[PDB]
Amino acid sequence: SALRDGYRQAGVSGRVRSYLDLLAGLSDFREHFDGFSLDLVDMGPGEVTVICCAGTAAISGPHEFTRLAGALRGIAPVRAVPQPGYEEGEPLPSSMAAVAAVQADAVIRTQKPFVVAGHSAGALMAYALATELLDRGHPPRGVVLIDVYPPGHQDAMNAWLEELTATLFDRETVRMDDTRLTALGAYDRLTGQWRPRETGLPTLLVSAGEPMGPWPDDSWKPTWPFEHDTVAVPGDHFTMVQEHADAIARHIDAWLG
Amino acid sequence: LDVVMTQSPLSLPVTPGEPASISCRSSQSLLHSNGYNYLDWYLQKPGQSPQLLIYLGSNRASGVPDRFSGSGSGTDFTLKISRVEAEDVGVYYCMQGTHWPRTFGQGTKVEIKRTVAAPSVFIFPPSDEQLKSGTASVVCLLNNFYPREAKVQWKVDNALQSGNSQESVTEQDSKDSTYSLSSTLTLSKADYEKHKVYACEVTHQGLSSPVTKSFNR
Amino acid sequence: VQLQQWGAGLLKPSETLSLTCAVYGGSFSGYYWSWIRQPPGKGLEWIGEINHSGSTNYNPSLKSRVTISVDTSKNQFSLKLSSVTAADTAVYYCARGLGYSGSYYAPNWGQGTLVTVSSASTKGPSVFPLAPSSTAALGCLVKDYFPEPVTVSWNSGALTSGVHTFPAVLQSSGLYSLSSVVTVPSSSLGTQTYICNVNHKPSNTKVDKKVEP
Ligand SMILES: [Cl-]
Repeated sequence: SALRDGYRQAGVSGRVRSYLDLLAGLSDFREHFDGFSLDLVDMGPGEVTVICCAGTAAISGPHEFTRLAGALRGIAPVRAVPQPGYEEGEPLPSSMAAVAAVQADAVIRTQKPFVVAGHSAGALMAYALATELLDRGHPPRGVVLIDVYPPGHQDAMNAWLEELTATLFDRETVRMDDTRLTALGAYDRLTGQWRPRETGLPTLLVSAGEPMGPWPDDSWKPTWPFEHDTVAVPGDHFTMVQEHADAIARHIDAWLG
Repeated sequence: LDVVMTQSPLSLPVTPGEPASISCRSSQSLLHSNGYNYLDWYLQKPGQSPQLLIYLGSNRASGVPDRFSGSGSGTDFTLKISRVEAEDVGVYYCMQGTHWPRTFGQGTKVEIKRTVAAPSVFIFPPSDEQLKSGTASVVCLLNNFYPREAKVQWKVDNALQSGNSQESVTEQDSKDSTYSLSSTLTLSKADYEKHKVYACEVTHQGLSSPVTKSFNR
Repeated sequence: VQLQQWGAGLLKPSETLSLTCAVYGGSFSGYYWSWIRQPPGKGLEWIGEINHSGSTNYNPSLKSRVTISVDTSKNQFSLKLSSVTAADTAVYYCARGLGYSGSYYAPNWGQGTLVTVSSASTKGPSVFPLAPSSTAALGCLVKDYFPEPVTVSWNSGALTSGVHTFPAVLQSSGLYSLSSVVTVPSSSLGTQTYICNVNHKPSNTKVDKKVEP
């Protein structure tokens, strides 16, 4: 489709930032929510559930954790929180607060301890969800942030937008339709505006071992402003959670006991 | 340790409408884990700033005509122009982006091998205003010629001069591929007024015999 | 979309070079912004680069003396180079994102400011006519200025066809000289004014000279 083709062309012409702004602008012509509701999707033995927040990339969703759920079999059951609006018909959230509310609702209405997990921008959604859960009285035992680049610490990702955008078209596992592409615009604006709050929750940073592009020093790595443990897995920003899902599972096991 | 980029050839004359290729070889690999090569090509046309032609080894910047294309990976790379045109005269640099500092090749100059054109010659006496200064500049102009090789000789009262002239040569024009040249004979006023006939003699490939322009006083 | 560059072109040794680049047309926040230099007759040396947050990458050969600053408020970034010597004489360019991906729509480099290091003070040029004799050539002789560069146009830019402005020559005196010539129809030498306009920013001087028979 036209949006998908424009996204591709945005990547090769160095104009992703302004195309993301166009997608955000379009997304303001879909309907939004701020009594809407959603449901987790079950993906096994274990005492503490690993709950996964879908990413916010155009190809994102529950399916992107299939390989880590499999690698976590025998360690923890795995449930997945979808990001509302990536499926046709779903409204978009008016804010980070609006999506954490309905997501927090669905976790509390179906749990029994748990940790919350997310990849890339998914990590930021996961930490917002855990923030909202700790505020409501049902706090997870911790958060696992997989290649998180919080706002203000994304110089590497911005300098690699062409590499990442072409890599997303290689690994297009669900096809980026219009509903997905505008949702990408709308969530990208929300997470850009959002700022994590200190919570005191135990935090595990799972960083990639390999950069997605050239860089002069180590400062390309994920970062987190509050106290946390850090572990590295083989792979780049994309492969760390797919072809190397087992390396992450083992670190999650160790961190859980 | 910094990447060293070696360009070859350092000087490349091509008849127009022929193709041409420039090679560059880095001392470390410009290939990155992710598969891309971070090698740029820039063209500095006469009198202008470098401008990007080829980025990421093989991609053409906006506005770059399709006769330009690059190729290579890892340690060697080449730039190729298929149908070289007059507008393409200038100096081509490659630059590597995989490492810091960024480093450039020495640059290779591309000259358009056009047909032979003899120079038009003009001689200019110093102005009376300049003579009030104690100095005379006598100027000999060779206009729109090819090839660049040209000998300009000053002769004052038929004494050949030496060591008191300096030349300046334009760069190859971007429309008609010629050069132009000025030679300046600098004398004190006293020495200027001590002689009568001032001549410059021009020997060029396009002149069957040397050409002399001259004036008196 | 466009870069403008300004700063002082002559400075005494041991002093501090200072240059500024202004970016017009947005897109300031997505790229690192570079400074490059090119000594006379030689190639290109990458100096360093800065992004909007002020993060900085430097060339190790210059890191001790180089400072690059950014003012996001004006979309301007600046270069300072301290304890300067004759090996710092060069043309200095500003540019976007050298060597990164994303450069299909890269802006042209700044037009480059020539910086000369010397203890000799500035001198504006003397301009003498190269009178047409008896298709005709005429010109202007721009004599004894320091430092480079002078620019020349004819009839305020309205005359470009046939114009040849030669590279300046450095003379034994330490001063520069160049000539600008143009060929015109020999029939026009009565019916057309020819004025050469010489600009020498380093001495804050502009000269217009009418050339006639
Ligand atoms: Cl275009």
